[PDB]
Amino acid sequence: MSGRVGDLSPRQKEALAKFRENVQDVLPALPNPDDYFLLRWLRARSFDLQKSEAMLRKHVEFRKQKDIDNIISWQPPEVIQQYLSGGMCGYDLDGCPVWYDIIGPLDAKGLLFSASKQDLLRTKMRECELLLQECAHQTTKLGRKVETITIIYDCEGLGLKHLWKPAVEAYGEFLCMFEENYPETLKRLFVVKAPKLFPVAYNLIKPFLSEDTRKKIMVLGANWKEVLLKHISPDQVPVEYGGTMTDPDGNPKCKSKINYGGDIPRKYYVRDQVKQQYEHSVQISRGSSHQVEYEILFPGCVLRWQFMSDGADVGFGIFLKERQRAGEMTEVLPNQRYNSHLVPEDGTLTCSDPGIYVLRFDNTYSFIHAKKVNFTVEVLLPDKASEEKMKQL
Ligand SMILES: CCCCCCCCCCCCCCCC(=O)O
Repeated sequence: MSGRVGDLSPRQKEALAKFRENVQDVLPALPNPDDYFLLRWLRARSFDLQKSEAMLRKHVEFRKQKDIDNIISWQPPEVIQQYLSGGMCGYDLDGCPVWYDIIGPLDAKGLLFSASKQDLLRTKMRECELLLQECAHQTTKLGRKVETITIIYDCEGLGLKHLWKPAVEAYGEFLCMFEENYPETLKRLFVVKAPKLFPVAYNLIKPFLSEDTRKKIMVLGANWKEVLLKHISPDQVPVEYGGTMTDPDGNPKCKSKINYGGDIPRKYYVRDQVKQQYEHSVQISRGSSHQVEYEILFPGCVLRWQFMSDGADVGFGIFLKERQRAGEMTEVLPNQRYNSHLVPEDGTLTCSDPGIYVLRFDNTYSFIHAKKVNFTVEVLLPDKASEEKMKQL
């Protein structure tokens, strides 16, 4: 059996009936606690009554604290409405709403510098409620239950700038929220136009995804447009993605439904940086330097770092190798001075050649003494399975 309405084993039916009795006290506060609704929670925890109940009660508490009942009427900040990419557009062959995620032109720094992380997360919650509401409308129009969504995840333009830690963490917060509050809602997710950086980028959010979500992700190759047309009718897919749908004015991208992001104009900023902490701190003497070592053995790794200096700029460069002078080592990222005391510095480097990498903070050119440098560095690894897919497609 599949644990779905109309296909329950006697044990699952008994569990469903018991589950309803056990959570009776919170059902009135729910929009429509039918059997489909309850079974999403049971399936998400393999019909373990205790875990399923804990999951649903936590969701109920979440709805209360986030005022989900009124979130659709809540209007997100102007900068978010204008620049947060993505959009609901069309229905798949089964009648399920399709959601488009446009990663490339998303300006995470711009959004985080112009709005609170709370409003960003709330906007995402709202999109989820808008999608569920669309499912409810499709259920009425099609005369049958529609409760899942199809996602087209456009990774064209995915680059190193998207690995910026604060953005990834915020996104991770959304994903955990989605996994805990909208179980059994994702039907299928098509990753299209995934670039070379995909395996590393995916490995960053993979920890936030449930096994059920991971199994629904399909990384598509060169024939992605044809694959989409096997699940979605051509008139329901924008011209931009291989279909025939366009905006009334003839735009192939259907911008009336899909937001394509873009960099946020400086006039919207309310800050030039987000609050930041570092895992390490060193005091560098005048005319001296400090070396930080990381062994990179696996190819395809990416070094990601963030650092700030106190009161004065500092030099920074990355080398490949015991304490050697910069000149004795191989220069991978040319040493340069950064005003990391004015604006926090962050960066990434793709590590092609394995070896011992040395990030070197340089103060050899200065008399300013005891410069305090705060930094955080990580070696980002590629998701093995994803690496293999990139070789196939
Ligand atoms: C419903 C959401 C499912 C999640 C699907 C994730 C598919 C892989 C996404 C990799 C994204 C790369 C990281 C981008 C981080 C950012 O937003 O800046």
